[PDB]
Amino acid sequence: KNPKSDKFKVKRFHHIEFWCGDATNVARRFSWGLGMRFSAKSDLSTGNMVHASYLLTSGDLRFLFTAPYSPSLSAGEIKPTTTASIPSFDHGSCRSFFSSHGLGVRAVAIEVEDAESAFSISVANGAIPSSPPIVLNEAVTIAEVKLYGDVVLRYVSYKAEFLPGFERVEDASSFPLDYGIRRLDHAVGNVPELGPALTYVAGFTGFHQFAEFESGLNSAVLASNDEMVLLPINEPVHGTKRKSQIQTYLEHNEGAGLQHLALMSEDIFRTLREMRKRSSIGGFDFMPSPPPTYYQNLKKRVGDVLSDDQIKECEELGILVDRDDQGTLLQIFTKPLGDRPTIFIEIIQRVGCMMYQSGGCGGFGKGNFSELFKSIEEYEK
Amino acid sequence: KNPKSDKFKVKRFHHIEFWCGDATNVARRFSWGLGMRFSAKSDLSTGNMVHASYLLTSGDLRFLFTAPYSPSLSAGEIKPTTTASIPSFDHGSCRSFFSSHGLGVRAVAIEVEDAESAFSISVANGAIPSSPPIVLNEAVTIAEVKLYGDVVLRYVSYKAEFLPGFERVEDASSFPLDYGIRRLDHAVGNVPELGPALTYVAGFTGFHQFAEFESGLNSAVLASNDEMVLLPINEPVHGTKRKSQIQTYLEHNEGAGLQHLALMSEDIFRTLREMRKRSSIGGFDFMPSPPPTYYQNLKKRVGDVLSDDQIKECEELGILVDRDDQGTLLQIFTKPLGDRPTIFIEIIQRVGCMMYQSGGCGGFGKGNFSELFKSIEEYEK
Ligand SMILES: Cc1c(C(=O)c2c[nH]n(C)c2=O)ccc2nnn(Cc3ccc(F)cc3)c(=O)c12
Ligand SMILES: Cc1c(C(=O)c2c[nH]n(C)c2=O)ccc2nnn(Cc3ccc(F)cc3)c(=O)c12
Ligand SMILES: [Co+2]
Ligand SMILES: [Co+2]
Repeated sequence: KNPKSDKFKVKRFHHIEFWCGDATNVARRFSWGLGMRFSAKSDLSTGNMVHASYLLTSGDLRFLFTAPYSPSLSAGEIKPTTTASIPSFDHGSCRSFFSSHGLGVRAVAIEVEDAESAFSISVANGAIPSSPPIVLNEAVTIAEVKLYGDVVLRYVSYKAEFLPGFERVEDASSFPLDYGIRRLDHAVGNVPELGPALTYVAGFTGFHQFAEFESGLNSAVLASNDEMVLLPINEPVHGTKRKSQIQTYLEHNEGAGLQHLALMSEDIFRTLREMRKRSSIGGFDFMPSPPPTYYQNLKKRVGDVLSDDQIKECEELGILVDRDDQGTLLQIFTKPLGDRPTIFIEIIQRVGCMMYQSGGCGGFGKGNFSELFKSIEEYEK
Repeated sequence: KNPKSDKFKVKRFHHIEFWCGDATNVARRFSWGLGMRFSAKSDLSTGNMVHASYLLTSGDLRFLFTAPYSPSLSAGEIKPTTTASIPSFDHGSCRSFFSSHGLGVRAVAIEVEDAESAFSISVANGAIPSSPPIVLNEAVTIAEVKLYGDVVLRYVSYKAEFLPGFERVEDASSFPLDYGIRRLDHAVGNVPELGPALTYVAGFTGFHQFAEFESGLNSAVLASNDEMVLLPINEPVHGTKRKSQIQTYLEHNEGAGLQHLALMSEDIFRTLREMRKRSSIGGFDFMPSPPPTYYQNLKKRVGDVLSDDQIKECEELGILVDRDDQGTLLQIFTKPLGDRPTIFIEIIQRVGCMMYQSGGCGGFGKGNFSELFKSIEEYEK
């Protein structure tokens, strides 16, 4: 059931912004590890005395990395005279965010028809304002409301490349890496209490609950009208024998925040081959692979969807598989992206639900919790 | 003239420690960009609830990257019960350092015969204490005094791998990169006033002035008895037509600090080929190359030391050349390592002064300032 209750017109995920202490080093690491090209910048060389911001792209996926300069460089400015390209930026907020959470996502940005309208309707419907709508060079409007913890939902709308004041990166400095990643599929938050989090976010967006089918979590997924903006939220389950990874997140993150970003690949086998080649030379590590029992049991569950060789290719790469009543999902998870056991990345590819592919085809892999347990115990004996 | 006036026995540069906001991403970027292997760690997985520290090595060169965890993880500890592997570490100091300076060097560490003695004699001779001597697992002693700005000189001495509490990194996670870098040759500080800086440091070390031969700087080099520990210091020259890069450093760094690290290569041609291959895929960029006039003028200055082909190989790679009365120096400079125009890296190789090679053979390239100016103007007309 999809009531299509969005309170304003939502298009697609637009970008994810990481708040960093040094944007250069994080961006260069992510670029190599994920095969994303350097495509725009806003920094000292473009007249920005406030923050350094570097944009990586792969397909439609946009990762923005931002860090503050010394406030002394801009101590003469006021908001009307600012050289910041992102007017919501604040030195104190950024430093407090990074010192509290370490490296993580500050903004989940979605493109909307009208960011001022989206902001107004949101706040009229309970959203906590974070940064009021601001029109950039009479061309782009940006506005921010609180999502959870210190994460904001950012609304971007265009009259009519990234943002005004960003410069396209010279192609000598821009190497065309590409491991097959194409867009953001979903962005997942961890909170202490799922109920109030859902009530708040669904309250100001009109996003609806996306229908699903002792693992440490309860979860629910909020979705836009065409279910292409997908925002799952987790809460921990306490008392379990094994400590909830959601609770570990909250402890090491100092509270709520973004847990993982799921990046859609047009060829998950190529993506994972390329990423795994680079794991030990500056890229990303992957969680320990499932035992071969898991892949033996894959014939009985998706043998009509994947060939024996395609299943073999999953086993070499550690890929996980789950299935809905409508589609099949291939997924795998990185180890945490930084020092803390907090944010990680999921790579996914969806098979089915062709109409274009409908959003969320195959679900989010909730069955792989059960299946991982079974396979692990099976392998032991 | 070398009076050999060291006030305590100094051996070699031991390591350089960067204070980071996320140690993982900086270390992975540096590892790929410089061809340094991951060789030890101290972090949550080793019982350290205080800081994440990752060690990269290439030959004898040791780069340490450290970042704080949430203070809540260790809020029950006291210094007698600390899980930190570096007892001088302080959350507040680290966060204040990184927010003030961005990514940069916190500690220049030298190995000495007796770190407690080195600390005591230093402080008796004007050194400002930073962290008192502490014996780690009855095997290693560490002590710190202020060097300049928020940079410390760290004394390490061994009774008898890195430090106690660090674990050797599993070889699956440890890819044996190597682009030819072998040791730290010198570490250079920028200060507002050279005179008082030199008087202070030479005062508590007994290090002597290493003899040299409108560029923005005055400088002088302090050296240990065998001149293998080399600590140049710069001050800006004001009023010039072109703004002093030393003054730009001080402004963007919020005061004094480490300007560059010079890393000796056993094969600078291989190092620069390997580093330049990776510049646009996660590694380091290099300063713009000299005009071909510079390389035309190289025959007249070092034609007895480098063949025509070896000079051609310098031109392809942008390498600079200078000469002493005793040796020849090959050098090149990276662009800044992070967001701010502050710290950078120099790659060097020295030819001559064989006895082992004596420290500082060939000087530090001060003549390349003059020669760059001449060559640039020559190329124009
Ligand atoms: C993250 C994830 C998803 C996922 O992406 C979503 C689930 N619900 N929604 C809305 C999602 O987007 C699906 C299946 C999974 N199966 N096993 N594991 C292993 C594991 C690693 C560390 C730890 F501490 C505990 C367990 C996963 O992490 C896992
Ligand atoms: C850093 C350096 C050294 C060096 O390493 C040392 C000099 N004295 N001592 C003790 C050293 O260790 C030697 C020769 C050089 N020749 N040209 N340039 C170009 C330049 C880049 C940016 C800017 F803003 C201004 C000018 C250098 O940077 C350069
Ligand atoms: Co997911
Ligand atoms: Co130098």
